Amino acid sequence: LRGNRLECLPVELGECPLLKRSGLVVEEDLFSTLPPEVKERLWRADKE
Amino acid sequence: NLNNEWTLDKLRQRLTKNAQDKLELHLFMLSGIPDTVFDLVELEVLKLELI
Repeated sequence: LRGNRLECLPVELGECPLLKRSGLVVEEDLFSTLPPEVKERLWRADKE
Repeated sequence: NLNNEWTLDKLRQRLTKNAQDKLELHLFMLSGIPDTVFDLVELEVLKLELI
């Protein structure tokens, strides 16, 4: 989703069984607007 | 001498993020473009000023 005119992200984005850091390509400014829990779960899935 | 002086590691460390949050390299008043610059496959924006 890089380059889009997105101002917010869905709070249900974290409900993806198979999605890693590489699977989402977005600019970092709008990558933090989502709740911290789903971001931290995504990072937890990035261990291996 | 520009290629030897501007090694790949120095440009890699000099890589920055632009407003659109992507890798950008700024070359200002350099005598030319080092050949090590074109080894930065991760570069997305190339800025050349007064070359």
